[PDB]
Amino acid sequence: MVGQQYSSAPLRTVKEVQFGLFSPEEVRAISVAKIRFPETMDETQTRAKIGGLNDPRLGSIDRNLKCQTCQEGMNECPGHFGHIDL
Amino acid sequence: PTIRKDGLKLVGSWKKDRATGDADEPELRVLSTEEILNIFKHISVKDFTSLGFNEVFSRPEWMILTCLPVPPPPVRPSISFNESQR
Amino acid sequence: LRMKHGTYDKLDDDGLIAPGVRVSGEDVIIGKTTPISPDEEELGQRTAY
Amino acid sequence: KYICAECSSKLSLSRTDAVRCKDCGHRILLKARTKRLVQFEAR
Amino acid sequence: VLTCPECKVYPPKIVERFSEGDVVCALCGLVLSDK
Repeated sequence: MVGQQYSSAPLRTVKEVQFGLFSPEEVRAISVAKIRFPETMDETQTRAKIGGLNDPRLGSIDRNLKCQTCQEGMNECPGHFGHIDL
Repeated sequence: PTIRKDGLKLVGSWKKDRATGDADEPELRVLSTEEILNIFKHISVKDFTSLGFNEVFSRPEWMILTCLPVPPPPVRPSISFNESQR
Repeated sequence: LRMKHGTYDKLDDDGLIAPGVRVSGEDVIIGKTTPISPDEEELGQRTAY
Repeated sequence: KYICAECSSKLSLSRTDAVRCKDCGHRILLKARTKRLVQFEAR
Repeated sequence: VLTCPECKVYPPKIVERFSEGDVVCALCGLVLSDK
């Protein structure tokens, strides 16, 4: 009874932990926001700059707004990964 | 060549054969990361197994970074004293 | 906004409690207010007034 | 109301007045105890 | 916005219990958000 919500995915238990390494293809596919700017929050100083370090597509920690990617509160959003190209 | 490590750089020295007529002076050069990546990308599956790597999870070409994943803000939470104090 | 559950009644008009008052758990003895710029909003928590 | 720290002079200060004594000019001011005694119960 | 789903009163009356990590409606005593 954890999460204070209902989901239809079955409960299971971890049996193995197979380590490994990312391919750049995997880093690209997993990511949802290609970070591009060295700034976090907009010039209005009220919202985070889109494409910055604090892009709303990654998630939020605050308890008022919900994540743009999954539309869930901060107590249910795990967090999503960005990527940077070298 | 013979390879040594200086800080974060990997410097090689070519000891030319004495039969070539040149002096036994190993020419020094800083090895370029893209060349090493190209060399590693050319290795085969039997050498993959022999060295001690894996085809699916643990290729050696992946040991050199090209894209850097960015962790979500849960991993790096911002502490907000006030409305404009982050 | 974001007032504390403590009893503000013991505070004087100056915002400072006066000597000789039996304070107790979670009461307040100093009243401090912070002005906030209009462009700063607590993600919808703040109201007009 | 307030009270001075050296001569303990009786002063009244507003919300904008400078925090100083009129006679000695010191910068240390003390309050005055609640004139109306208030009964309490210790719980 | 956080409202009680049983009192249905606007604007909602809400008290936060910090020492218990809870948000509680001040009328029905219902617990809204924890931790």
